[PDB]
Amino acid sequence: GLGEIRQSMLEASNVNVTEELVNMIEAQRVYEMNSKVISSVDKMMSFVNQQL
Amino acid sequence: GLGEIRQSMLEASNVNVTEELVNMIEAQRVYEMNSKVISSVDKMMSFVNQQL
Amino acid sequence: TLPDGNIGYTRNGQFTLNGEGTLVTSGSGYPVEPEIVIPEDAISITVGTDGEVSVRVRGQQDNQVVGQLTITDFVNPGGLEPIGQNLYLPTGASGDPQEGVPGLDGLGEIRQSMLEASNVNVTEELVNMIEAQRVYEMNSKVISSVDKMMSFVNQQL
Amino acid sequence: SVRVRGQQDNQVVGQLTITDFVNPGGLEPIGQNLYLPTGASGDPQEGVPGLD
Amino acid sequence: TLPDGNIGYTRNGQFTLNGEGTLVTSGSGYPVEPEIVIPEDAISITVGTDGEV
Amino acid sequence: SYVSLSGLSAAQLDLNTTSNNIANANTYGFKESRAEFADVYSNSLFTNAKTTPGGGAQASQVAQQFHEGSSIYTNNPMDLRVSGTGFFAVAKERLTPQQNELTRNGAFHLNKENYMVTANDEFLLGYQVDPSSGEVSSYEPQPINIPAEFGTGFLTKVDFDENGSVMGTYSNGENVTLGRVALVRVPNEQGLDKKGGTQWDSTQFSGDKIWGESNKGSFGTINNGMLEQSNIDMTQELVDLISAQRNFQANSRSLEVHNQLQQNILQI
Amino acid sequence: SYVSLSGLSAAQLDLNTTSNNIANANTYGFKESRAEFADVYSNSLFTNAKTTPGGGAQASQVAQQFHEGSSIYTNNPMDLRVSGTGFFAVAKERLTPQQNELTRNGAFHLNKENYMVTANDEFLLGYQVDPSSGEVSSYEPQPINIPAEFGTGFLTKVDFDENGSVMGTYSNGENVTLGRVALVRVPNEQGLDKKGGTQWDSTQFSGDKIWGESNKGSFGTINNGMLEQSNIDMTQELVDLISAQRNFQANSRSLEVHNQLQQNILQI
Amino acid sequence: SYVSLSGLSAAQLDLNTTSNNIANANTYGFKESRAEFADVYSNSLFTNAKTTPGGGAQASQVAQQFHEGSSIYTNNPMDLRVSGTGFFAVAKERLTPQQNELTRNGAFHLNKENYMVTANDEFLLGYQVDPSSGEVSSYEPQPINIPAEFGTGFLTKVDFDENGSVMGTYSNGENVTLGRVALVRVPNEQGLDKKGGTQWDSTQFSGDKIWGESNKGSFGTINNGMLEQSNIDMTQELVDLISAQRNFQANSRSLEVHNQLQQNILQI
Repeated sequence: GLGEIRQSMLEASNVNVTEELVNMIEAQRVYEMNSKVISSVDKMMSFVNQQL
Repeated sequence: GLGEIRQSMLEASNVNVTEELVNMIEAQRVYEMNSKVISSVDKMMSFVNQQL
Repeated sequence: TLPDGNIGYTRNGQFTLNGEGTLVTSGSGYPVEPEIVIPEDAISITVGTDGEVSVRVRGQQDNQVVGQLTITDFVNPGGLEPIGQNLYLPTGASGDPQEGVPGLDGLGEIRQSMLEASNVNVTEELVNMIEAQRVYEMNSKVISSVDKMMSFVNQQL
Repeated sequence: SVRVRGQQDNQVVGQLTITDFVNPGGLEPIGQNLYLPTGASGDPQEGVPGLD
Repeated sequence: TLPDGNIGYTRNGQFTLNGEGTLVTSGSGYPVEPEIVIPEDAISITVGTDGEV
Repeated sequence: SYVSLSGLSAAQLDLNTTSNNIANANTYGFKESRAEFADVYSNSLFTNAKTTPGGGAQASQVAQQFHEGSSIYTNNPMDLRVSGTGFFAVAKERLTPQQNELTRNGAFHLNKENYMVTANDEFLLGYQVDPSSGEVSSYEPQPINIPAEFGTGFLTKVDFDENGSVMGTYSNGENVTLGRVALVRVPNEQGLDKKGGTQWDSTQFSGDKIWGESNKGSFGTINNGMLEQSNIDMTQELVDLISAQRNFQANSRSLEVHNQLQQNILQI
Repeated sequence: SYVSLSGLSAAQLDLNTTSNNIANANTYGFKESRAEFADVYSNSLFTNAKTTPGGGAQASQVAQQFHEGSSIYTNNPMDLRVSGTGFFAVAKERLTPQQNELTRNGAFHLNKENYMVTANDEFLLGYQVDPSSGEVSSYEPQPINIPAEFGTGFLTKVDFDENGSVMGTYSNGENVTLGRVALVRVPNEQGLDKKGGTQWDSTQFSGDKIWGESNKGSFGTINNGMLEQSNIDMTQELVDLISAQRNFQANSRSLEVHNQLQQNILQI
Repeated sequence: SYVSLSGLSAAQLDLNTTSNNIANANTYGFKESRAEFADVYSNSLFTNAKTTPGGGAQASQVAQQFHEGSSIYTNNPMDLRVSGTGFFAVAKERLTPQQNELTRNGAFHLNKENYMVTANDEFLLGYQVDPSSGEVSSYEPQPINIPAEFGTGFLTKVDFDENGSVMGTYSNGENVTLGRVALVRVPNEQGLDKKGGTQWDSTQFSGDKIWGESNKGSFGTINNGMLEQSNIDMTQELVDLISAQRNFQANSRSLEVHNQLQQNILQI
C-alpha cells in the first residue's frame, strides 16, 4: 500500500492560492461585521452613561 | 422525504449579513429610545422631590 | 431514473455506460428510461434522428437495433422544478408529461455527437448585475438616512 | 399545501381561516400578542381569507 | 382575472404559460382577459400591434 | 459569495483539465480529459419554493475521452499499436501475470532475458500457442518470450501479423510462432481508473476485463512499426483555454460585486 | 462565440479532409472525399424569430466521390483494373469467402499456395468455370487458384481477357480456363463504409452486394497491366487548401471579436 | 441605462448575425442574413411632448437576403443547381410528398432503392411524365425514381436537360424520360421560415407555393454538375465585424457613463 520512490523528482506544496485569497476576503468581511457589534455596543453603553 | 448525501460538499451557514446588520440598526435605536423614557421619568421624579 | 424510483427530465445529453453497458448519465450515473444496454459485441454505436439506437457487429450487415429513445415535453417547461445535477421534475404548473417518439407530434430530434450549450449570455448577466448593484445601494442610502434621522432625534427630542 | 416527492399536484393538508371584527379596538389585549373578543368588539366574522 | 372574480388592470407585461396553455402572469399566475390559449400545434407566437394573437 | 466561488472553482478546474491535455500532447497513447459540470439546487421544508436561486456550479466528473488518436510510423518492429478497440495487457512482475494494467502505447523492447517489456521494464502479456498448433491453446495470459536460440539457430527477425502472433525466424531457416499479443477490452472505457504512465486498471465502473485476440469479435487489429500519439486537438485545447478564462473572469467580477455589497452595509 | 467555434470546426474538417486527399495522392484505388455542411436554426415557442440569429455551421456528411481515376501502365499481367462500374472481391480468409471486402486496386500476386492475393495477403475472389464449359456454372465466389501443374504441364503465362476469365497455358500447350474474377457493385456507392487499406464494405445504406461478371450488364470491363491512381486533382486540392485556410482565419477573427466584447464589459 | 443596453443588445445581434454568415461560408445553398433595427418612441397622455428622447434601438427583423450565390463545378451529373429563381422540392417521407420543404443545394445521389435524395436521405420531388409523352401529364409532385432496369437494359448514364427532365440510358440503347425535377417559387422569399440544413418552409407571410417547371414562366433553369455556395462576401462580412464592435464599444461607454452618474449621487 505504500507509495513509490521517484528519484530526481519533488512534490510541490498543495496549497491553492485561489482558495486562500478568496477565503482571505470572506474572513475579513466576517471580521469587520463582528467589529460592528462591538462598535454598536460601545455606542449604546456610551449613550446609557450619558442618559441613565 | 429525507435529504441526500452529497460527497465533497459542505453546507455553509444560512446567516444573511444584510439582515443581521440592519436589525442591529433597529435594535440599537429602540434600545436607546427606551433609555430616553427612563431618563425622562428620572428627571420627573427629581422635579417632584424638589418641588413637592 | 432517479435513485428513489421517479423519472427526472434532463436537457443534458452527456451520457456514458456502466459496467453492464447500460446507457447512463455521465454524472451520478442515473440510467436512461427506457434502458438502452449496448452489447459487448458492438463496434460502432449509432443513434438515429427518431431516437432509434442501433449498433454494428463484425461480420453482420445492417445495424442491429438495441433500443428506442423517447423524450418528454411540457406545455410550461418554466414550471419544472430544478433539483440539481442537471435534472428537472414535473410540477403542478408544469403540466402533464407527454411522451412520444423524438421527431413526431412536435417533439425535437436526437442529434448524436452533439451537445447543447447553456443559453446564458454573460453580456446580459454582467450588465444586469451592475444595475442590481446600483439599486442595492439606493436602498442603503434610505436606511442610512433613516438611521441618521433617528440618531438626530435621540439627541434632540 | 405541501409537496411530496414522487407526486405531482402538491397535496392539500388544511385550510386557514381568519376572523375580522367591526371594532377591533374593542378587543381585550391579554398579552403574548393575543386578543380576546368582548361585548363592544362585535361578533367574530370567520371566513375564507380574501372574500367579503 | 383576479381569484375573487373581479378584473385587475396592470402595466406589467411579463407573461408566461400555465399547465393548460393559457397566457398567465409571471407572478401569481393570474390569467389575461380575454383568455389566450396557445395550442399544442403552435411553433411560434406573434402578437400584432392591434393585439391580434 | 459561495455561488461565485463555485464558478471560480469550476472554471479553474477546466483550466487544469485543459492544461494537462496540452502538457501530454506528445506522450504516446494518451487520452484527453473533459470537465463536466452540473447545477446545485438545494431546498428544505422551510425554504421558499417559488423563488429558487441556484447553489452555484458543481464539477460533476472529469471524463476520459477515448477516441482514436493519430498514428506515427517509426519503422521499428517492436513499436505496436492497436487500431480499433482493445488494450495491451502489461504486468509489473513476471511471476504474477494476474497483476496487470491496461495501456495503449506500444513502445516495446526486449530485456536481457528476451522478454518483450515496455519503457518501464514491465512485461507485456500474451497467449501461449504451440509452434505447430494454430489458435490459442491456453487462454491464460503469460509474458511473451522471444528466445534468442530456438532449435540450433539464432534469432534474426521478429514480426507480428494482423492476428497479433509474434513470429521469429532463426539461422536454420525455421519460422516459429512464439505466441500472440493479448488484447483486453472493457464494456465501459470511461470507468477505468487512471494510474501513472498512461496506464489504466479495470474498476467496478468499467466492468470486468474481456480477453481476446486482435481482429476477433469486437477487437481491433495490431499493427507493428506504429505508435499512437495523444488524441488531443491543439486548436480545440487553445480555444477551450480562451473560453475557460472568460468564465473565471466573469465569475470573479460577480465575487467582486458581492464583496462591495457587504462593504456598503458596513459603512452605515 | 459558439457560432464562431462551429465555423472553426467546420473549416477544420474541410482542411483535414483536403489534407487526407493530398496525403493519398499516390495510393492505388483511392477515392477522394468531399466535406458537406449544413446550417443550424432552432427557435423555441418562447423565442421571437424576428430578433434571432442562426446556430452556426453543421457538418452534414463527408461523401466518398467515386468518379473514375487515371490509369497507370505497368505491363504486369497480375495488375488488374476495373474500367467502368464494379469492385473487386477480396476475402481475408481462404476457407470463408462470404465475409469479404470491396477494393479497386489490383496489385495482385501469387503466394506459396499459388492463390492470387493482394499486397496484404488477402485472397481475390472469383467464379468457378469448367475448363470445357462456357459461362459461370456456380455463382458463389471462391478464391482464384492458378495451379503450377495442370494435366502434365507447368504454368508458363497467365492472361486475362475483357470478360475477366483467367487463362493459363502450360508446357504441354493446353489452354485452360481457370475461372473469372468476380465483380461486385452496389446501388449506392456513397453508402459504403470505409475500411483500411483503400477497401470498402457493404452497409445498410449502400444496398446489398450484386455479384456479376465484367463487361456484363451495367458492370465495367477488367483490364490487366493497368492500375488506378487516386481520382483527385492536385490543382483542385491545393486551391481548396487556400480557401479552407481563409474560411478558418475569418472564423477565428469572429471568435476574437466576440471575446473583446466581453472584456469591454468587465471593466465597467 | 436601458437605452444603452438597447444599443448593446442591437450591436451584439449584429455580431451574432455576421458570425453566423461567416460560419456558413462553405455550406451549399446558404442565404445570408442582415440584422435590421428600428427606433423606439413611447409617449403617454401625461408625458411632455416637446422633448422626446428615444427609448433605444429595437430589432426590426433578421432578414434573409436571397441573392444568387456563386456556383462551383464538380462535373457530377447528380449535383444540381437552379440558375435564377426557384427552390427544389424535397420531402422527408417518400409516402407523403405533401409534407415537403424548399431547398437550394443540389447535392443529390441514389439511395439503395434508386430514389434521388438529399444528403439527409430526404426524397427529391418531381413531376410524372410518360416515356412517350412530352410535357407534364399530372402536376402532382412525386419522388423521383431512376430504375436500375427498364425494358431489359441496365442504367448507364443519367443526365438533366435545361427543362429539368431526368433521362436515363440503358444497355439496350433506350433513352427513357423518367420525369422532370419540380421547381417551387413563392411571391415573398424573405417570409419563409428557416428549418435546419439550409431548408425553408412555406408560411403565410411568404404566400403559397408556386409549382412549375424549370425554364418556364418566372422560374429559372436547372444545371447539373454545379452546386451553389454561400451567397456571402467575405470582405463585406469581415468589415461588418469591424463596424459592429465599434458600436458595442460606443454603447458600452454610454452604459459606463450612466452608472458613474448614479455613483456620483450615492456619495453626497
